[PDB]
Amino acid sequence: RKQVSDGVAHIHASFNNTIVTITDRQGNALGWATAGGSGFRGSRKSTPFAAQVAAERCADAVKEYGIKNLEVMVKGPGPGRESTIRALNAAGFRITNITDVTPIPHNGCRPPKKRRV
Amino acid sequence: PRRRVIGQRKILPDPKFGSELLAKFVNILMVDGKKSTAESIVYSALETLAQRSGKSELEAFEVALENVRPTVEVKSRRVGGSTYQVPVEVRPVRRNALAMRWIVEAARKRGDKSMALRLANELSDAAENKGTAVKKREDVHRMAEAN
Amino acid sequence: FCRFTAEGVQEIDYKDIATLKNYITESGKIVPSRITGTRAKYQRQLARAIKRARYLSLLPYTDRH
RNA sequence: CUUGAGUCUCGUAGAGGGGGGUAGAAUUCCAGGUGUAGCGGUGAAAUGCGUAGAGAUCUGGAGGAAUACCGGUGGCGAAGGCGGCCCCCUGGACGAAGACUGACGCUCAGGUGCGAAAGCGUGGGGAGCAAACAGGAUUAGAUACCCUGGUAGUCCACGCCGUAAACGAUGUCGACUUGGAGGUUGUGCCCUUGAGGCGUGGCUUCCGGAGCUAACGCGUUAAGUCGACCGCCUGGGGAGUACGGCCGCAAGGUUAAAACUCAAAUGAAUUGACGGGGGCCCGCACAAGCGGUGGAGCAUGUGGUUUAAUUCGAUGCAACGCGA
Ligand SMILES: [Mg+2]
Ligand SMILES: [Mg+2]
Ligand SMILES: [Mg+2]
Ligand SMILES: [Mg+2]
Ligand SMILES: [Mg+2]
Ligand SMILES: [Mg+2]
Ligand SMILES: [Mg+2]
Ligand SMILES: [Mg+2]
Ligand SMILES: [Mg+2]
Ligand SMILES: [Mg+2]
Ligand SMILES: [Mg+2]
Ligand SMILES: [Mg+2]
Ligand SMILES: [Mg+2]
Ligand SMILES: [Mg+2]
Ligand SMILES: [Mg+2]
Ligand SMILES: [Mg+2]
Ligand SMILES: [Mg+2]
Ligand SMILES: [Mg+2]
Ligand SMILES: [Mg+2]
Ligand SMILES: [Mg+2]
Ligand SMILES: [Mg+2]
Ligand SMILES: [Mg+2]
Ligand SMILES: [Mg+2]
Ligand SMILES: [Mg+2]
Ligand SMILES: [Mg+2]
Ligand SMILES: [Mg+2]
Ligand SMILES: [Mg+2]
Ligand SMILES: [Mg+2]
Ligand SMILES: [Mg+2]
Ligand SMILES: [Mg+2]
Ligand SMILES: [Mg+2]
Ligand SMILES: [Mg+2]
Ligand SMILES: [Mg+2]
Ligand SMILES: [Mg+2]
Repeated sequence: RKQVSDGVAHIHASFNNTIVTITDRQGNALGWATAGGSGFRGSRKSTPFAAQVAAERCADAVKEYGIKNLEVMVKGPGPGRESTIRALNAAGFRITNITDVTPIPHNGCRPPKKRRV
Repeated sequence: PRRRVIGQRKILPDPKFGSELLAKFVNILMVDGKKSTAESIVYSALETLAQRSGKSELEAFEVALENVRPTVEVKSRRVGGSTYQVPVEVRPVRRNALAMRWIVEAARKRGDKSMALRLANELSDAAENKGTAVKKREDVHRMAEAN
Repeated sequence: FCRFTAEGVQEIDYKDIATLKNYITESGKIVPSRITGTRAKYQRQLARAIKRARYLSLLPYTDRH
């Protein structure tokens, strides 16, 4: 509907998936698309190329609002997340700044026991 | 040459013209140590080259060379865990050798009812950019960029 | 490096925010002594003062606010 | 009598203990807002979650548990242990200079107390985590293993339990005996003091001398040289088991044998193996080249089969135009 021209992006980046969604200074989301929302499955859905295609299919899915700049909320060390942020950089968005918003608890909760081999 | 790479016998120049590049060419064309047979065909081909394709036979030699002598090739080396087709540019002697090899192999791939005619026609087409040696310079320049 | 001993303050109070923000990363985290060379006693005093300031919202806990 | 041991005055440091507040991250849930078909998981999926609108994102709320950075084998404590901040109550240590008591000391069977975690009782609370259990991946069978769930428990109160590789595998106290480097905490004096330089304590880490030790190693914080007292050991297994006593709600703890059986068991260090580990450097090993073999005919050797017999030996490289 309307115009922003400088939005904010959020790449929730797990080791098993990578979801990217944008909003505009308000949290009211505009367009979302997942690496898994593009036919990929298994390890395929966890590749920086999947990040490329998810970046693309969000940019085009929101281009109706025609944004021109971006903040990016990179969160979680998903494999190769510079990939999607520069994919969006090339997608016609002057990225303003990047922000590691990886939530860090101050010893708040006991983590689950990790993999054993 | 694990310890030290050793150089090559600096071959002795052509008796008919004192040039050493034609000497290396006749060594390349030679088969089974039959040097006399080889130099006969080489002289026969350069003489008719000096006629059917203008003068300056010794100059027409490099007129064909510079037309076939490559610049880049591929040297598949596994510096990353697998044989990677990395391209490399050559020194002058490497491209000289590859040029002469490509000339002689194409000449042998012609028939032409004589090896004199074979080499003559092939070297002419190479000098004016026709044939197959020039094509295998084209392919060596093409696959040098494909990876 | 051995700053407060050269100055000789009897106690690094929490109110002097101006002299605190140089012992703090831009993220708000306390910087170790092995980087600033402060003596361990004054490092402890600094930690206590910084935590009190964070409580009074003179300094930030982090930038996420 | 005052040197041991204590008392007083002034201070210093500290996750020492008990109680009560409070803060900010994060997890989960709830509420809506934005906003749709995936999320989540994996070897790959499935179970699961999502059209009742998730997931992602924003705002608000609720609740529990734990306190990133500081943070350091740094500190405190008899040990177990102790980590946001603030207050209240409270223990110990250390230093300076004095004053005071005048052997008031050390050790300790029995005894009394403290004592990680799990566990037990009663009542709470319950976010996360997670024995057991459930389900999915699933074979003569499901257990493996991994996932998705998940109760007890983990938390609080008050009771028990009293055991750990509760370890420095080193009982407590005192005296003495060459050094070097640190950390931490005092304190005296002093250069012009800050910085900085001389001291002088307490604690603590790492080297190493003599000495000691089977050796490894220990080495002023002794495993050195001595003294006081206590605990404990007497081949391995049987066995920290049986019986009995005591203790406990219970689980069990504690005290603690013998028959029998073996000729060893064990400690430290030494030399090699342990290549489906590393690193280095060689060789026509590869690379760069040239000519071949593998296809065809024939020569010859071997295997095979046949034969009356197809003589016998050589069989990965290192047998096969080899003995011949
Ligand atoms: Mg305390
Ligand atoms: Mg919160
Ligand atoms: Mg919602
Ligand atoms: Mg101590
Ligand atoms: Mg007297
Ligand atoms: Mg006793
Ligand atoms: Mg008791
Ligand atoms: Mg417990
Ligand atoms: Mg209970
Ligand atoms: Mg209960
Ligand atoms: Mg779970
Ligand atoms: Mg589990
Ligand atoms: Mg099962
Ligand atoms: Mg298992
Ligand atoms: Mg209790
Ligand atoms: Mg015991
Ligand atoms: Mg312990
Ligand atoms: Mg013991
Ligand atoms: Mg002693
Ligand atoms: Mg000292
Ligand atoms: Mg030593
Ligand atoms: Mg010492
Ligand atoms: Mg001793
Ligand atoms: Mg000994
Ligand atoms: Mg015995
Ligand atoms: Mg027993
Ligand atoms: Mg009994
Ligand atoms: Mg009884
Ligand atoms: Mg060879
Ligand atoms: Mg080769
Ligand atoms: Mg053959
Ligand atoms: Mg034979
Ligand atoms: Mg032979
Ligand atoms: Mg023979």
